[PDB]
Parts: sequence; C-alpha cells; structure tokens
Amino acid sequence: EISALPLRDLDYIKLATDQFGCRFLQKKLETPSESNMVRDLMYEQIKPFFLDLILDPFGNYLVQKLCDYLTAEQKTLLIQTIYPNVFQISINQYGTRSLQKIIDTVDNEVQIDLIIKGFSQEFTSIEQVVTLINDLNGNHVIQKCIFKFSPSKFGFIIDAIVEQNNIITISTHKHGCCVLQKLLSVCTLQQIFKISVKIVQFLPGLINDQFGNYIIQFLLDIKELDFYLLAELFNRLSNELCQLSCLKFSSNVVEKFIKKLFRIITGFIASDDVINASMNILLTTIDIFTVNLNVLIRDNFGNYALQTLLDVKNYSPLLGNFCNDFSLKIGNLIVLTKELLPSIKTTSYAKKIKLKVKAYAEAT
RNA sequence: UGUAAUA
Repeated sequence: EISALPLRDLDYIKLATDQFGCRFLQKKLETPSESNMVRDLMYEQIKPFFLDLILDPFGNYLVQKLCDYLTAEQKTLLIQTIYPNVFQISINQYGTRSLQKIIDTVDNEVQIDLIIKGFSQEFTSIEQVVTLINDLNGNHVIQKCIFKFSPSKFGFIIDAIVEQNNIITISTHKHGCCVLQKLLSVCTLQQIFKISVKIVQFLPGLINDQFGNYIIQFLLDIKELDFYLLAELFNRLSNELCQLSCLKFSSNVVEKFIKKLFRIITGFIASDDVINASMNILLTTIDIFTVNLNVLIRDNFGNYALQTLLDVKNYSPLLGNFCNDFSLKIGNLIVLTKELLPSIKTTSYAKKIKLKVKAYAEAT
C-alpha cells in the first residue's frame, strides 16, 4: 500500500506518529539505496514538529533512529529547535529516550553547547535541575551528560547541588544518590571540593540516611580528599561517634572510616600530613570505643564497629611512638572485651568476638 | 546479628 508510493509523496508527519508508519520509515532509513533521500524528505516535513515527535510514543523511535543518519547540519538544527525544552523532554517517558540518543550522538561542540544552554538557568531553573536528578526519567539524561560531556560543561549540575540544602534533597533520594556518585566519579577535583563542602555542612542529614550514608562512604574512597576529609569528618562526628556506631546506616560509615585509618597507617610501612592526623584520630577512636565498650559490644549495630576495630588482620604490621601507643590501647581494649565476653553469652555474635581476641594472641 | 540504585 504505502510501499507502492513514491517517497516524495509520503505524508511523513502522519507516518511518524503511527507505529507502522514509523517502523516503515525506520526500515527505509536502514535501506542504503533510499536512506539519504527518505531522510532528507522526512526531515523537511517533520522539523516543525521536532518536539512533538520527541515526546511521541512512536515518534520518539523515529527521532532516535534518525540520529544515526542525520548530517551535522541536520542534527544541529534539530538541537537548536528543542534545546529550550530539555526539562519537559527529560521528565517525559518517551522524551528521555530521544534526548539520551541525541546526546549520545552529538557531532560537535556547537551541538553540545546548545544542549548545555538548555539546562542553564535561562531555560531551566535550579529547582528543575534538582527535579531531573531525582526523576525516574530525567536522571538518565543527567547521567548521559555526565558520561558524554567534558566536566567543563557540568556547571548547571554543580550549581543545583551546592544551592542551599539541595545536597540533602539529592543525596537522600533513591535516584539522586546514584547520579551524584556518577558525577563524583568523573568530576574535576575542584568540583568535588565544592560538593564536599556542602556534604560536610549537612553531614548529620546524610550520615545515617538510607542513601546518604553511601555518599559519605564514596567520598572516603577518593584519595585526593584524605588531606582534609578525615579530620573534617571526625571533628564533626567525634562527640557522637558512639551514637553513629549504633545506628543502622551510619554504622557502615564508621566501619569504612576506621578501615581507612588502618589502611593509611599500614601502607606507610600516601602523603605525610595524612599519616599524622590519622594516627591521632585512630587513637582517639580506641579511647571512645573503650569508654563506651559496654554499649558497643551489646548493640545490634555497634558490635560490627567494635569487631572492625579489633580485627588484627586490619593492623598486623602495627604490632614510632604511635606503634607502641596503639599496641597498648588496643591491647588494653582486647582484655576489656574478654571481661565482658561472658556478659553476652546469649548473643549470636559472641563467638565472632571470641575468635578475634583469640587471633589477637596468636600474633602477640 | 546490619543498608540502595518505552513499539
């Protein structure tokens, strides 16, 4: 029926929003002899409806398919048409597919810069950017930008994150937490810093959040942050370290934090200033865990923190002055655990603790 | 004995 019609006589808008018309057009695009011509005819007729098709249940398939065939000039004009609408497109079920494919097949920087302009405050508010980051459909467009574009383009993402308390809105959200991690994994160091300042400022709102705890831990894996983050975290948490060790989500961060102190000092046998404060903080921690040993060994979450501190496998090579202050105050904590060991017979993890006191002796 | 991620 439609196959018997000359391409020049096709009603491309009509076909584009139809499942079979759109599929017919796609197959025509995959047909080398007719690919170029069907593209150029289709293009001129559908260009006033670029936004419409991008959002269309079937049209979004055509737009995507077209991205593999459009000239640079054709794709540029397409982006010039719809860049102000990037918010609307990104939250859209079908629009998100179209935009990802467009972003994924940019030909040059002129096209990239247009998209970025769309995400700037001239067309998309900070609040809207935040919405996209947490949105079911939008977070995929943000991730696309994050993995396709140079970090020199990340301005609009950064601005939205550091705005007031948006670090909480983003970090404590199922989707935003993921995006932020993707961002941090590719960010420039100076961008990581700007976000880190905001994370530390709102640490209590993140440290024990179901998703926020993951952000803190992620930050702890970035080595270029050691020179300040270890002291910063601990100075903001020390007075409530026992509390945080006894909470579901923050207990993992304390464990992560403690293992990092061990890994840094052991590896010394990483820059020098870090080693200095790490030694100091570790000792203070043992003091804190010693004082509160009554609660930590008894807590449903705290015992994990304690066990991490006590595990000799973490600190074998530590067995100048510090290597003797540790051996004293951790050895002292070891014997103190023994005294309480009978007072927790009923618990499921007594034998796990008993093995650690046992493995202490074998290397002592 | 304890946490996440389109026909």
